[PDB]
Amino acid sequence: DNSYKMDYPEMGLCIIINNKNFHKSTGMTSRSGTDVDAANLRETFRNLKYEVRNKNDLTREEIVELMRDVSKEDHSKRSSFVCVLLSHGEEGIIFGTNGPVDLKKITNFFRGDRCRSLTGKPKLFIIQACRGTELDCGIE
Amino acid sequence: DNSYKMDYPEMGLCIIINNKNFHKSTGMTSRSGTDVDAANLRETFRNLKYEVRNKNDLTREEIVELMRDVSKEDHSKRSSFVCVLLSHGEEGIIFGTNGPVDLKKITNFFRGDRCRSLTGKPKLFIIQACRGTELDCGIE
Amino acid sequence: KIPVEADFLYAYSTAPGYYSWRNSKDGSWFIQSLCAMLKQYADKLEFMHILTRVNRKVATEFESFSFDATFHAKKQIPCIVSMLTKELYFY
Amino acid sequence: KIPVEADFLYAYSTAPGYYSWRNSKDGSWFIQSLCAMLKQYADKLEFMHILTRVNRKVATEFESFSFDATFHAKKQIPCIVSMLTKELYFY
Ligand SMILES: *[C@@](=O)([C]S[C]C1=C(F)[C]=[C][C]=C1Cl)[C]([C]C([O])=O)[N]C(=O)[C]([N]C(=O)[C]C1=[C]C(/[C]=[C]/C(=O)O[C])=[C][C]=C1O[C][C])[C]([C])[C]
Ligand SMILES: *[C@@](=O)([C]S[C]C1=C(F)[C]=[C][C]=C1Cl)[C]([C]C([O])=O)[N]C(=O)[C]([N]C(=O)[C]C1=[C]C(/[C]=[C]/C(=O)O[C])=[C][C]=C1O[C][C])[C]([C])[C]
Repeated sequence: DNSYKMDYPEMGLCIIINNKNFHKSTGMTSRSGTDVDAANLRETFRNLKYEVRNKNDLTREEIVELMRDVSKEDHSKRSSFVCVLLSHGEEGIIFGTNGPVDLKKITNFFRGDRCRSLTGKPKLFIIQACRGTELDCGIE
Repeated sequence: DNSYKMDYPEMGLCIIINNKNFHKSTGMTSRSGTDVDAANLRETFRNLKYEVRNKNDLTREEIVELMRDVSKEDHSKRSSFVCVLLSHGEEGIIFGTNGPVDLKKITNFFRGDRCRSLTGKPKLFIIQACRGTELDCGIE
Repeated sequence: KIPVEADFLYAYSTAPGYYSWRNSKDGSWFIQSLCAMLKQYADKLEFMHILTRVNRKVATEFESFSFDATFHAKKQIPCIVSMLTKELYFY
Repeated sequence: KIPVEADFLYAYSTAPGYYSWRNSKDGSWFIQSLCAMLKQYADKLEFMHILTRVNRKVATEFESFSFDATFHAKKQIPCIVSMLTKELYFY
């Protein structure tokens, strides 16, 4: 009708990709607080009925796989999808605990013609990161 | 409260930038249909109470000025803002009837600390254009 | 005191990186199907709620036709970016 | 038959090109202020409507503090991109 169909047996699956400690190489500072989030989060989607699987500090070649591991999967009886990513980042780029990785390739598996069981269902991506290096000095 | 304040004496101002014929140089094809829009549009925001001013085929150095002409203006008694741009384009770039122009610089004048009378009011930008050269083959 | 880049709302005619379609007799898919919604729900719905039905009426009932192999049978899906910090109700 | 790139919804922690903030004791501004809303309106509102109050609760009640000249007194404003072609109501 107007609003999505959310009365499937399984609300979905909420994988959260908690990345915090970065390979000295990457040179990315260790994000302090990330943990407080991942918990307040896991607890949140637990109350809405999602199959939350938390993975920590995953290199770039690792988030990409999990993803193909996640796209290929019968989400048939699943009502929706949620991917929460917490890490460092640039614009369009997210960070691995070893090296920066292109966002496009990630979200792609779940594309209408690639992830067909999720087709028609809402792919809800929550990104928590640095889209650059600009500051908001604020007016008023 | 929760919803914006729209009970100001003047609903706003809806400048539409109808660009159609492009300088042979630009090499941009003449957009056929653009006109049917600009009319169905001007008529639309006329019914919602906006001061709609339609400008046609404006080069890049021309849209940018109008804009500083529009940012600098007492929108004090105005409730909101609407800029409808219809033209060719790339990603982040819109087209002039002479040369491509960076979107950032356009929208910037109306930024909270640059366009202060509009501050707190919704800057509603409607862009009608080519964010690249990709096609949606469609699944289902 | 607020974030400058706030309250800005951008309604793109397609998804990033993609082309935007146009009819030579009715004009844009995105523009006609938009005005038509503000034609019905300009005082019934909010705006994101409008902009979303606009998303469907363009993702559902619009499909390219062309004698070209490449420029034929192509779809389009709008893009609603929002920074608004409140709701909107034209009236 | 629909547009592949459709139904996708991305909620960025800030505005494009900008930095995203984080507390060392509560964590992200964006994440704490988000869960907290789904804490209250997970069954009262839609989702864009939630995501918008989340936009305010982060643009209104959060302001950086720091001994640094540059990293002090800075604001943040989330980014709600939506392709969804329908509404969402978790329940
Ligand atoms: C971003 O991931 C940083 S990306 C940096 C970057 C590169 F190193 C290389 C190429 C591109 C880029 Cl974009 C993180 C967000 C995150 O979740 O990890 N951003 C930060 O860590 C910000 N700093 C902080 O959050 C730490 C901090 C907090 C505060 C006070 C906040 C508050 O709410 O007080 C009430 C003040 C100062 C700082 O330190 C800032 C150095 C960025 C600003 C680095
Ligand atoms: C874009 O502005 C084109 S940007 C091209 C470009 C450059 F030239 C250089 C650098 C970057 C870029 Cl992105 C326009 C949108 C506009 O409003 O002007 N896109 C188009 O004009 C599209 N073509 C058409 O709309 C014409 C067309 C329509 C149809 C049928 C539609 C329908 O609804 O049928 C029921 C079929 C075929 C065509 O022709 C396609 C060549 C683009 C596809 C060019």
